[PDB]
Amino acid sequence: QSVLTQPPSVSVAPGQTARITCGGSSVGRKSVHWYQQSPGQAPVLVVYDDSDRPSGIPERFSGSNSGDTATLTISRVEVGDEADYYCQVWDIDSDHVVFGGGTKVTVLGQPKAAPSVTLFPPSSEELQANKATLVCLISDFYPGAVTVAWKADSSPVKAGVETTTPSKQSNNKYAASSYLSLTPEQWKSHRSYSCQVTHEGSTVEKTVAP
Amino acid sequence: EVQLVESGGGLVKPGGSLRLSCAASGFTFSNAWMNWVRQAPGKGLEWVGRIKSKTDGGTTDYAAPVKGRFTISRDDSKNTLYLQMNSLKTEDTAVYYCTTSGGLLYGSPSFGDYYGYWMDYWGQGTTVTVSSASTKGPSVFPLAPSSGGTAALGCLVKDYFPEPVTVSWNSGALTSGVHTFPAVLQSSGLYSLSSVVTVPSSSLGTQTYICNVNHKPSNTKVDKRVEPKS
Amino acid sequence: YSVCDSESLWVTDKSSAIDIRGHQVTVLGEIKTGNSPVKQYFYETRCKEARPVKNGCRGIDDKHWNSQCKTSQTYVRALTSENNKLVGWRWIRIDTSCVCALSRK
Ligand code: NA
Repeated sequence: QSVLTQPPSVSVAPGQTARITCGGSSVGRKSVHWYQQSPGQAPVLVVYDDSDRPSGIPERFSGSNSGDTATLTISRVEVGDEADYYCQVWDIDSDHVVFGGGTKVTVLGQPKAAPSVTLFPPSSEELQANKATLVCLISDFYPGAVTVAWKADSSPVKAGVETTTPSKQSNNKYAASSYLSLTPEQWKSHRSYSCQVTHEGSTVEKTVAP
Repeated sequence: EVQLVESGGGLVKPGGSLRLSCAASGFTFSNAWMNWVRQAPGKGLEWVGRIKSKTDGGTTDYAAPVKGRFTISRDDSKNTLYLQMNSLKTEDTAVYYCTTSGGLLYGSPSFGDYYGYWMDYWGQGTTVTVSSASTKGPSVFPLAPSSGGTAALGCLVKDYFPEPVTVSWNSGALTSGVHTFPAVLQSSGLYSLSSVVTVPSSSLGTQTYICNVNHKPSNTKVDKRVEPKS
Repeated sequence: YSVCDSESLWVTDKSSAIDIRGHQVTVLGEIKTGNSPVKQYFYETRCKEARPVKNGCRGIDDKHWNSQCKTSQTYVRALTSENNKLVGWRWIRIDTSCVCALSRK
């Protein structure tokens, strides 16, 4: 029940060093273990007892403990090290094994690619059913993270928005989609709606009108 | 080599029950402490409970949100770990992993022990979904085509449950340019996805584009012709 | 009176200690939380001697028990390092009391 805290994300280029820290809870009183979780796979033990390496784990993975905080260091990073890393401790104060929240390590092994954005208005068929759905399809971006913002005319709109998690395409770039639900009266009262997709600090915007 | 194979996951409504198994091999199962660890979709790892080896007393401990509803047991003569999940909650939706504990030199760790007690083997997990939504076929809407001389058209597959849905185009004869996007899980508990195909603008008046939606969980099939606004 | 006699002192030159892991670590000379640094001192208590009386601790039933006064240790948090790296707060063992150890015969 005690909080083991990790930074949510780390980006690193091939060959560089990634560092993931972990604090709180029983760090300093019980040893820290580290697990690697590759996408779609079960976790794998990569460090135990603060700094020991299981058989088969590359020497590039090393852990350390500074008393109040623990650090997993991944030297000479490879694209195969892209994963979520979890620290773990026995929590004395609550009698629980506890895990950190996880750190997403992104390895930048490809050039940056801006997303392609296709935005669809509500179909007439849906409108005649007293519903309205705006569909924003986002594809071919790298690295795999975007933020989507919808605008009514030019005003922000947070309600009615459902955005997927990004998923890897067979070309190793990423796709996602976002849906804005409105009433037919909302859709027709405004001059336009916009889907603004931000990727690495650059925005690609698409707009539709009744 | 060590193998841990979980089974028994599935979809249930709140208040239902499920029984997970984990078949172990490649090590002396009777000497190992066993755990269940779960991971809600898109979140972190959460310990569920443990059962000691019979040598160390064969007792169980459970995480707070699960105490009184889940029961761990083991059958050493079949090398199997069990998780009995009763009175399930939507918060119990997760992949459930079976796990061995390592680094126990002295039986049950003492108060003053600093080292030990890691999870050295994990199975690949079984998926448990708890949802109050009922099986429901999708509403299909055309996404009309409305430059490289190309147009994007497609169809919106709305409010279906549970996964999956299979979208095709022209019964299968159209595959070039098709991008069927992963579904979104809405706050209502229902899925929606879109499939869009890129096509040449020159054919919009002479080629008939139909999207074939099949939802096997509900046995719903929809053929929906997509045509330009005009 | 006590079975064992203890004495206290402010320890100002601690440079090394055993931590909760059982490892030897370096104890740093000073700390800084606020505007200026605070030198790292410890309050310690230890036995005056092992046998305050002839046969060990005072008040012990000589005929049935052997006894001896021993310095016991506790954990306190201290700013520490490992060969001047991995600086951080660690639980270290320091002298905290004097306790009478017993054994039959
Ligand atoms: Na980046």
